[PDB]
Amino acid sequence: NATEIRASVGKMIDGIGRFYIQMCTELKLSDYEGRLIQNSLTIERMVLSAFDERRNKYLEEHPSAGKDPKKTGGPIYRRVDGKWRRELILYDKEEIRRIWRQANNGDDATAGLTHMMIWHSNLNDATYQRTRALVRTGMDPRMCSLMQGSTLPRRSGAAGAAVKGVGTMVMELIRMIKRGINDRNFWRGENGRRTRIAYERMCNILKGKFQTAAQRTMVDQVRESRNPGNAEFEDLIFLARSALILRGSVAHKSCLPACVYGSAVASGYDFEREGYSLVGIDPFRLLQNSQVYSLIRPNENPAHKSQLVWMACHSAAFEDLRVSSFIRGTKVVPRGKLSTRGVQIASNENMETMESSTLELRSRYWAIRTRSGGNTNQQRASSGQISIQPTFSVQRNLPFDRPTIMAAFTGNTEGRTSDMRTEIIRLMESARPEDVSFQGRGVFELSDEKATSPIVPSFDMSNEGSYFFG
Amino acid sequence: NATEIRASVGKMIDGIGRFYIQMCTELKLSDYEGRLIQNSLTIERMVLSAFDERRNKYLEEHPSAGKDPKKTGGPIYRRVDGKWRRELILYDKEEIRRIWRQANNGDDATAGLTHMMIWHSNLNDATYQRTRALVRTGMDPRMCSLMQGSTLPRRSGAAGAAVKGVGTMVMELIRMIKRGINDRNFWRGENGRRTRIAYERMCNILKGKFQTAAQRTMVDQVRESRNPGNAEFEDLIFLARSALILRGSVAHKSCLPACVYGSAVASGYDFEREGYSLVGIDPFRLLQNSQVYSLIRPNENPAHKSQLVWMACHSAAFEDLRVSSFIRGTKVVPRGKLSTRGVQIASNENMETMESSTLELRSRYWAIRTRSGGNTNQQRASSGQISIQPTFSVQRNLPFDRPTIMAAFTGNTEGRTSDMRTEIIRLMESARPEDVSFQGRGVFELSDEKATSPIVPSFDMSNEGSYFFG
Amino acid sequence: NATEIRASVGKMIDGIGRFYIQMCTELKLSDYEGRLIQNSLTIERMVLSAFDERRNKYLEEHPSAGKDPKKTGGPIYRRVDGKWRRELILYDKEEIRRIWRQANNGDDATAGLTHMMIWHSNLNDATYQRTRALVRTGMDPRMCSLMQGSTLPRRSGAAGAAVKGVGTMVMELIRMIKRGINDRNFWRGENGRRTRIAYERMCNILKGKFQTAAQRTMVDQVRESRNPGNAEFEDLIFLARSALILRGSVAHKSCLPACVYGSAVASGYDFEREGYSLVGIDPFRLLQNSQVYSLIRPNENPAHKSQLVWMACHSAAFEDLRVSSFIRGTKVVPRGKLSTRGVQIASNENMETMESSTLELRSRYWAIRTRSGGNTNQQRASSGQISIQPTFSVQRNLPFDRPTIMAAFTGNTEGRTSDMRTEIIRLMESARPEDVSFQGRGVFELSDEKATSPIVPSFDMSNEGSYFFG
RNA sequence: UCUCUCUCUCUC
RNA sequence: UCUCUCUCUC
Repeated sequence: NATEIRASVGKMIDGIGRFYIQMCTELKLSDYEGRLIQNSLTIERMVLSAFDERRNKYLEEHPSAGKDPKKTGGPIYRRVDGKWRRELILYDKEEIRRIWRQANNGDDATAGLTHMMIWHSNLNDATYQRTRALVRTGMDPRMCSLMQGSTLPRRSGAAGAAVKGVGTMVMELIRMIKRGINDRNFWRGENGRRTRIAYERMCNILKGKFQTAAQRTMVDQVRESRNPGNAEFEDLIFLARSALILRGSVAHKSCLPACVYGSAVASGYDFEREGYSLVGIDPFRLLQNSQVYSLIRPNENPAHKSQLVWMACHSAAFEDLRVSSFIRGTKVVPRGKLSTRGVQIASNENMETMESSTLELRSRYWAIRTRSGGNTNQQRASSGQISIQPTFSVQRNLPFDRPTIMAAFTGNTEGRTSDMRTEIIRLMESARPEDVSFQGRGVFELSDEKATSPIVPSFDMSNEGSYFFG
Repeated sequence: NATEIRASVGKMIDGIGRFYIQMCTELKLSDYEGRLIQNSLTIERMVLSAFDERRNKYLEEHPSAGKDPKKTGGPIYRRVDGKWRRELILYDKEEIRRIWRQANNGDDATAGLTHMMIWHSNLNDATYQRTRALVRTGMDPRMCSLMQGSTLPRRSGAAGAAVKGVGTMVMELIRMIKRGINDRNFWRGENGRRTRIAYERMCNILKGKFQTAAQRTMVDQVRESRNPGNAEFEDLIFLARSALILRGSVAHKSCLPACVYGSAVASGYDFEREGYSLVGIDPFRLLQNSQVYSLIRPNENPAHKSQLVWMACHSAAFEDLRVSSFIRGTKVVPRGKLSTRGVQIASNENMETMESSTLELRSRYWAIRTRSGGNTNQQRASSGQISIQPTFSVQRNLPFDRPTIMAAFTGNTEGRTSDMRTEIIRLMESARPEDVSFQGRGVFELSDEKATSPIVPSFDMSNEGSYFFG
Repeated sequence: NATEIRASVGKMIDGIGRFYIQMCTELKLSDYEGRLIQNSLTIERMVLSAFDERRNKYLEEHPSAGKDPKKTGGPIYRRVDGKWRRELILYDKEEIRRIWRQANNGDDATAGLTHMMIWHSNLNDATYQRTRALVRTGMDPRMCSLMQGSTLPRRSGAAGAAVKGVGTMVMELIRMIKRGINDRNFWRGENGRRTRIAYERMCNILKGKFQTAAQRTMVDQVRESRNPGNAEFEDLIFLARSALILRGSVAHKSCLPACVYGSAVASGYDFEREGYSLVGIDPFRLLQNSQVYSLIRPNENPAHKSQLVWMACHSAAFEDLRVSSFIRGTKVVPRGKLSTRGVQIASNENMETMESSTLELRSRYWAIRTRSGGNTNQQRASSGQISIQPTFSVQRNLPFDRPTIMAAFTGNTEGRTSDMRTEIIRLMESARPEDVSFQGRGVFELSDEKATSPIVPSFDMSNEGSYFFG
């Protein structure tokens, strides 16, 4: 059933919106100041710093960074008669802990935490990607496309684990491998056992993320190494560059600004009654009647800022620019010529130059965002019946495909990673930049609610550039 | 997290400083005597000898060099009413081993030991470059800029592996290749196993140090030779010659003399609380308020000696003279016209001519020392995405940059080294000596603590000479 | 490390000394008979006839030369109450081989074979220059200074190949290419395959011994010729004419008379304990208290013979007469006015004519025979830093000397040998006969052991002639 | 080398 | 070939 999930997510976002309402009440902010992204951003880093129970425990025993008992940051932006001023107001964690506890009807609301931290990961991926760490581990900077959910720490649950990219897991596992290579950390002690456990948890997350059997089997065999040394490093680099084309089925969770939920809840649009969804039309129509104000530099233009905000909201920074333009209806400028900077404001920037203005989030069309892969993999390896089920009692042979059943069970088990790298190479050669994917699905219009009739897009606009970076 | 590494480095430097305080207590030296470079050098080389297990174990089975059961060296210099005296005082290994034992709260302090070996590597690289071994191996002494950490023994760990450079690894590999050519050391004995293990580990370190893909793949094809003969000899020479321009980001650890650390520790500046960094402003901020004395010959210029010792402390002997002078604030004299000699003093030179004086270490500016390479390599090979991820479920093509996809995989595996020499010489031809590097970075002022605003240098002083040697 | 090398050196020279002692044992010779250079010469020639496995294997299948089953030569001289007698005593190979086996504790002592062959090469080069070979090859007899180690056979190892001079290598290359011109030996048979491996190895030695890179390139381009004809003949000729001034650092190994080692070992001076070297003070310190007797014709000058024996022992046949006179302390007579003959005695000369007399070997000073070249080549082509190592991350250009790095790679590969001949000619024009050498090295006094202080010689005796030949 | 291998972010 | 052309080095 899907009604229960819809009711749960509706209750969750209703609690989130009511917490936004109460923060607006408590902060004594104006109507316009309650529609600013910066305030929600700072408040949500406060949120994560209050539920980072692991870091709370680590910092209680580590009283450093000067005045840091329980309070961090808090750069609240306020308006005086047109001009803007930032105040470093410090809030302790504990009162906000109870205000959450009262905001979710006595519950902890950790799922909402996962969605906000994922949405921060989405905005981080949209704004800046780290080739710095990517080459710190030595991996080439060609794979910036697989840094989805990179900023997400381990503390998130399964829902958070679903949206993290393959490359994020590759980076996280290489960090552990390099740490275990630097020092003899895999001893029979509890630390070794726990890092072992986290390792297989991250690995079965990985093998769940993939779709084709060959990469799942080679991930299975990578596990067989009890002592991760140097060979596994290139083994999993080969895994990553294979996932470049044999991409993993990674979800795209549609989270929206802290305010958008608050404005919707304040108007009385209860999500429990009519139901809510995270993949369907819902986050699209809530943005159809949402007003958002933002802060812009004297050199920054708002036109690219609105598009970057739409990137951050819908996590489409790693998608084709042409498709995003089609749903937008306007051309989406790649990051090469974006005359803008990061959304977050540096702590040293002056305030006389800063100017606030609206953001455009209206889109002409809407589309479903499933956690599936391109149809090209199914074209390379088709599907269908593998055996037959006897129905009538008639003397006959029972057909069964031996060369497929034996290959599924791998009667002669693979010896190392290179033998499967051979099929990786032949699949890559079979792959083409022409194979059309997502057959049977299309882009839909706003006026339709039940997914009745789509329109098939068709682009012949040469080589405008389907690459957000470079 | 960076707090844990900061605490660890602060702890081990505090241990080193309080060991130096213990040495100053036990040696019964005056206040000026503990501000001498020479006595710190003597005690520090003594520590190197005491903690070097391999040479020791080679020595108790080899009772040679006359008086050598367990005591070596020890030329302690003492000021006698203005004059100086040198005494050859001999110390046991176990006593000072245990003095370290409580000098670090029961730990081995391997990281501190690596710090001392690295600081020795910097002093040797600043004073004398080993053209002699280069010509011995037939290797051109034009490339002394590849001799980072040549005096380092192989006992240094991963932290020590970070600092030892590409050309030094070429030299040590050439040594082992010459040894294996002289005699058949490649048999199936345990010696052959340890040789191949060391050889593959050192090749892994090499492939870690390089940046461009072509050199990495050529090195990966280097160790395919199970029986290294003569071809890999010129292969490695050409590796060094190509790494001349495509340099590897090895390391430039800013190690400081034990006297400076001891003076800071004695004053009560505990490093654990406020933190320590070896790469940022921190190793710099101790030096503008540091007093250092040293002995000088009646012909040596103290002004040159201060510049040379600041070079050795900051390991800037292979850095360009223009920027080194800009950061220092005064012109730096190249090795050609230095009216000074090595900071180490000969054991046979007379006692009368030595004169002590203060060493100038204060510098006008500061800069961060990143372990990276010039931007010119990224100019030759640009940056950007290679793959895309489907965010919306739309029936569309998945753009893949196929010709670079083969390039990463090398579908047609390289036949030999020569095909790689071809395009690497092509890249060398594409290189220009006017390529500005390190974009987006600059030199900051001492009043800056958080790296808020740098100033970009601009050198138009003709051809003063960006070559410390020659 | 050098301790193991000195220990091994002491080991095999101690074995050789004990072998000579036991020769004195079962030869039933007197004390004076054990101090005769020619007895050592004859015994050691019988030894080489015993240890020439290739020559033996060529010999048993060819039973010629009358009484030659296993016994060759053996002209032993004995004193009969003042007079002299010569007897042709024949010994087998196997018992001598077994005595060597028992003399080096069951080892083959191939290093001793190499050293004895090197001593023979120095003796023959000092005595007679085979200008007949030069005229047969057509190479002019003014190049006899490049005849170092001509008598050496191919069977010598890497140490034996080290002393072999450039001219001798050119000679066997001319011989082999002439043989390849006479008949079609370059066919696909195994003989041609061993031919090409030998030719390539000799070319590797050729590129090894020189110092300047342009000749490396020229000799490498000589080697690529799959069919060496008359052009490569001329190429090697020009290589010799270039190597006259661009001398290769071949070797100057100082091997000495077996009688001297036997006398030293018999006295109880163990070389393994105190260490021994073939380049340092050791060969100098043993000869100051060594007595050697030799046979002299009724016309031969004993004063000339002592000097010739000392020069042959120290391998100064191609050195400077003036420097030899300085190191010896007395004037060295050139070959033009030597009133002596070859050390070895002809088999037909009568026994009544020659008389025994002492040989003077003591020298006033001692020096070091380094395996390097004159400083003039480094004056023509200097040394220094060519590339810059970025230490501090600063927005700057990273200089690299393009006109030198490109010249190192030779981006436009050399067309033929003539283009390199052109730069050889211009370097010859830049060459001068007044280029001083030993800038920092000098001749030392005997009383010093640890290489403390030199005296720089100054020769102003006009034009006595620094030419041992002519 | 998590005190910055490039597109810049106080955010660990 | 560790006792060392090269700018010093126990």
